[PDB]
Amino acid sequence: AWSHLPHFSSPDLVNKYAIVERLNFAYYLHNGRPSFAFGTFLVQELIKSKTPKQLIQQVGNEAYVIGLSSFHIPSIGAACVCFLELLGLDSLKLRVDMKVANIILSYKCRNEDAQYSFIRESVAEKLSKLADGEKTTTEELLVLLEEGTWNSIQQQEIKRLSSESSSQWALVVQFCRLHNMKLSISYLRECAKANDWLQFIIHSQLHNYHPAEVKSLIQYFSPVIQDHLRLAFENMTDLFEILLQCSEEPDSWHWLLVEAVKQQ
Amino acid sequence: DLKHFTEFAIGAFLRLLQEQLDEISSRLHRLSKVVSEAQWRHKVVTSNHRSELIPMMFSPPESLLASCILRGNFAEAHQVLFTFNLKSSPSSGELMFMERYQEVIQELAQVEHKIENQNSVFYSISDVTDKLLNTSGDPIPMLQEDFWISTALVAPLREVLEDLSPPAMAAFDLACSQCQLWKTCKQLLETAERRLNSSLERRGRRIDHVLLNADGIRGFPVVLQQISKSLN
Repeated sequence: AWSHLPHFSSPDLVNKYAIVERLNFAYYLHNGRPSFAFGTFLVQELIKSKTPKQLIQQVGNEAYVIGLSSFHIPSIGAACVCFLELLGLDSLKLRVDMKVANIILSYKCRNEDAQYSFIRESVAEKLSKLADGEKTTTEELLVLLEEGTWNSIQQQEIKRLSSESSSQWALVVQFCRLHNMKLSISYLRECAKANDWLQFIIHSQLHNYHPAEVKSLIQYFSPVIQDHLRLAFENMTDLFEILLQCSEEPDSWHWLLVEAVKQQ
Repeated sequence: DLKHFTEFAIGAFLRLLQEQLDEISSRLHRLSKVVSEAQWRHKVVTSNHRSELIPMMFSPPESLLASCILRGNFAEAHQVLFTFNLKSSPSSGELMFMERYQEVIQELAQVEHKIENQNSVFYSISDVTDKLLNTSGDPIPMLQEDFWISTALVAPLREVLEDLSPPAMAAFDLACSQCQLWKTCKQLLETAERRLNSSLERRGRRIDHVLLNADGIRGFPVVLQQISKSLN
């Protein structure tokens, strides 16, 4: 029963549908109004932030979402960085995301024929998927990163494993660590097949290659510079050996028998 | 049973509505007044949807102006501003900026490539800067510094806010708008630095550098100088 002559603002109906909104920080950020963005955000929310830690974390999550939304566009990325810095948090997650998406261009565009916008939509979907912590999708994304990185390295027309090679390759470790994924064996092998020790030493070192991986991948080099290496940092099937190394047991009467019962 | 059977409307229904209204013309004034604001809004609301329910069609004049700014279009919103029977919101200054800084950015964007090709200007860039920094007519609603403090309806972070530079609060923003040339970065930093110096002189306060913020502010001028020295 609409007794009162109602209009676009019938009081009872107006209450039934009073839905107001404030100029949320997305206005400035999405436009790109950095210092004003932070300042207006504080004006509206800092006092209003009855839960400063919780509200700050929520705003950071929003900032990360916003940034991830706009990989290609430059201005949005710069705004994201500035707002994160003014927020008071880390400035490496968003930058890592940006660098990864940017470097993924070459061997997705100069190798595949499609409209860049569909590629952008696919990349954004994959990015949101990664934000969900999709470990399998994370692995696929890093794999593509390696592939495109190899393509780009080749493009510059230099030796595939020189110094500047590692210089560009740093991001390979950077991403994997940043996303808490197992350090992928990227260039260690690529130098391992080529018999270049003074790269498997250094580049093993300056990222803290965990001691299992270096030894495990050591078995690719050569006949020579392989025995001088497996024993380098250590810390059978031959009767002249099974008995030579049988002077080590409790006495003997069980190592030989235990070894000989197993293999007939 | 009625339930058995259960913008184009914004045209069609309004058609016969105005048809009956004109036929009668050949309470009602109150009734017409209610429908007086519709078609333009109906257009504008359709213009709103076309830009991108009756819940969308019942936004408060504040929320109405909000949707008007949503797409970032000022010309269409101008009529809503004129006929909204209200002219009290910082969004007025926001429209000011959207109208001015837009062409400002276009001119700056051309100026950069022009400068490079000539090398293959600073005074004009500074003039474009002042075009936002200085207002020919009425002052920009954000042009006031304590206008930010005006937005404060009140704390521990008030002192943090005392580190703010509203005159630069958009200046650094615009420097990040699209500044994309070497000397262009140099100037877009140096002029904003002049603005910061003017802010401090207006501030009349010392640089409490050691004044670390417990709430989690990393330093407005501090971040500014961080970027400055990093560029250096």
